[PDB]
Amino acid sequence: DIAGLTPCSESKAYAKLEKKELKTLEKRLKQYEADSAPAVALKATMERTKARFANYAKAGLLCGNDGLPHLIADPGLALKYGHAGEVFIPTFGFLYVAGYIGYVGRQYLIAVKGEAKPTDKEIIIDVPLATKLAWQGAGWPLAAVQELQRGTLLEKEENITVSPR
Amino acid sequence: RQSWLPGSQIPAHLDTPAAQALAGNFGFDPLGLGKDPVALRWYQQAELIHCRTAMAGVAGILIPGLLTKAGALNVPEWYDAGKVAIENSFAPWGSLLAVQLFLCGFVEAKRWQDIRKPGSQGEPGSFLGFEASLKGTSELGYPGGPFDPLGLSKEADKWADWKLKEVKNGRLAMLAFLGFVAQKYATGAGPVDNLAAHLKDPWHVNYATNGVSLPFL
Amino acid sequence: DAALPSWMPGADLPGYLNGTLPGDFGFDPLYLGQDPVKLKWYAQAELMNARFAMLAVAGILVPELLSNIGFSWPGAGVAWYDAGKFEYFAPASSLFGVQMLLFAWVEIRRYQDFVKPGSANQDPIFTNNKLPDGNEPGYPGGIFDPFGWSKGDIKSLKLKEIKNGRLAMLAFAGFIGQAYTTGTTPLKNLSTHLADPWSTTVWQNDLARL
Amino acid sequence: KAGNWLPGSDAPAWLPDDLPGNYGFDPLSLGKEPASLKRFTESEVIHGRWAMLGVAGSLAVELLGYGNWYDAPLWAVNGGKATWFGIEVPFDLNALLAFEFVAMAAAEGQRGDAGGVVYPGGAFDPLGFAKDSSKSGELKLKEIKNGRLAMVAFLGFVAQHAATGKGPIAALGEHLANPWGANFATNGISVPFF
Repeated sequence: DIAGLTPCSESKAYAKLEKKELKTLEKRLKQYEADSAPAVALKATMERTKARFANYAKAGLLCGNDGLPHLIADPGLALKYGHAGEVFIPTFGFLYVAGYIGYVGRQYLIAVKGEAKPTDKEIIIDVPLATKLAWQGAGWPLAAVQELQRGTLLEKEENITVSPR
Repeated sequence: RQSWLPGSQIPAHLDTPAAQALAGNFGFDPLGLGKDPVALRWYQQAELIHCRTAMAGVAGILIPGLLTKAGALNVPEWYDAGKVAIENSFAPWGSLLAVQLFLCGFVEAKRWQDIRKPGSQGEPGSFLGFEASLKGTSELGYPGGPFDPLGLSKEADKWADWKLKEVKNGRLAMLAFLGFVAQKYATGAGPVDNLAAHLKDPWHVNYATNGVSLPFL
Repeated sequence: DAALPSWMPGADLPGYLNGTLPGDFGFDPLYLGQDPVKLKWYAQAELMNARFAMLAVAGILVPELLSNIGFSWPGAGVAWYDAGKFEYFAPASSLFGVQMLLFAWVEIRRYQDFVKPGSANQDPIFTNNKLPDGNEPGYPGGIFDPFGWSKGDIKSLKLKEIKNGRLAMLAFAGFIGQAYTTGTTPLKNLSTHLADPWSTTVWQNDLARL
Repeated sequence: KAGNWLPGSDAPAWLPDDLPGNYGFDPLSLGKEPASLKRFTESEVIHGRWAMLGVAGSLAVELLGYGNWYDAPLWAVNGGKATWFGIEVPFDLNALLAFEFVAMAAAEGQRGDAGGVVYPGGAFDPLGFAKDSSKSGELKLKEIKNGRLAMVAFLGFVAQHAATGKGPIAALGEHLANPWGANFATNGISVPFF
């Protein structure tokens, strides 16, 4: 398909790698009993390996000449060939959680900056205020867009210190 | 003062006289998204549009679906009506969507300009004389003229009640459509089918037994 | 809050029901008539629903009563719920359209008189024909009362009308319920119950299907 | 005023009493502003005149046995020649659009350049039926009423054709033959449940 790759469900190297992993696990299992802890652990690892290979092939991932899955980062190719779950959806997921953390921290700093000793609140975290801001940070994109549109997101150039050039 | 949580502290931005004039004010804003008055006004417009659109869609899904259960109609499921309608149609879905986007963009742009400047659509000599009727009322999101032909908004005594019946119903519709999606991804049948299946045996046919809503059980 | 008749002797009835409307017994546990405009609308709604239910119960009970005796006519054995799929001189669609137009005319005239009393008492074609000036919404009179029955005790007659209307509304609801449960005409259910009332009750009949 | 569209209702204050066909019908308050009322008045008179011409043409073409109004331009869809009163016309669809466009553009431009004139007179009234302004108001009422009736009739023509398939004259004969069996309620699309 994309970049001359082949789907993992049809790649021979993919199935060969799965057989190799199951073969080394079975070889290690051949030295133990049939109802012992190492045997059960090795069988669980084998089942996990089989489930992982079947799930990766079911997801529609593309495998190269090495039999390993390859990710598609281009939004056009990912949305046109059903690869948005690799790099697109996790991108927006990270953006949401990262902006969540940044917005909560910024709100906490702005909240404690108007007190008597903000540094004291910076070393000794005010748990009730932090918990309230952490719960209220779910609407961080809407609140951030509103702050940017009102002009309260940035600080004026005259209020920021600079070097003597 | 009706509240969404008896005993909870109502936010200060939802207790102002301007915010209290909005329909369905129950002091529900835990995230504090309506702290800014401009943002609150914009979200009020968004909620009104969502309420009306959800009411129209849920009605178009429920009424034909309920009539299909009986012998009145034969309308297919909402998740399959698009394919059935586009099969014996005169245009593909792309061309239809393009025409729809143009027609919807025109009226949405006019509504957007009215939101930015109330009554600005009444500019003389700009809409072939129909601009006089394009000026909304004193409340944003509630225009008159061509809209509201029966003139039920002229009576103020019921006005405050009418708005309360529009937002609340709309909110319910907004949840209904959401359920329509979740049920589609949990049972594989239509809403009327799910209602009948639950009415046949509610103690065993619910979201606690679908195997999706409770993966830990 | 007076000596007016009540639906519960001793109970504290609401104050917005002062006996002005006919058949006022202070029955409003859900407080649906708190708003004066809503109560004004509900009074007309109750009157219209009551009159239509009275006509319906009469038109359901009379053909079955005449069918059980020697009187015969084209539609006799057909039930009230089966009269829709009957062969008439015109199709059901045509009759539905004709009645929708006629009812649209009379209902818009009634609504016009409701929003403005005395503004629809004049006949549009014949300017000489008109209704008397003294009138109230929901009580037209004039040509609607050619016998002059309203010249007497209008309060007692209005009380009789609202009572009979409420009874007929409950009767129509019972007709729907009996037709949905027993699947038989109401007079047949009455005869079945009159044969042996101790073994033919709603509890026994509904328990036999559980 | 000409009358009251809704008996018992008060006429709007923005509708002049001397306006022809003033029944006080304006629930949407479209002609609230005086600038819009003038344009809408001229538009209504023009629409009434065009509708009268269209309805008269459709009725005459179907009554004279030359097809209905819907099948008139069908000659230029499958190959043919237009015929007026049974006489062949050698003008194809391409030459008709150009000549009609030029003629209509010139006539409408001349009419619109006058500043929105509804009753020009003079050359348009060679018989002088409205020379005096006393009887002008009465005839204007007849013109606007006939125009409104023609507009309603044309809308009925289009709706009944899209609902049944036959022409206006054929639909009238069918209704006269079977009134209860043939109406809008029996077409199958006006009333869905029945």
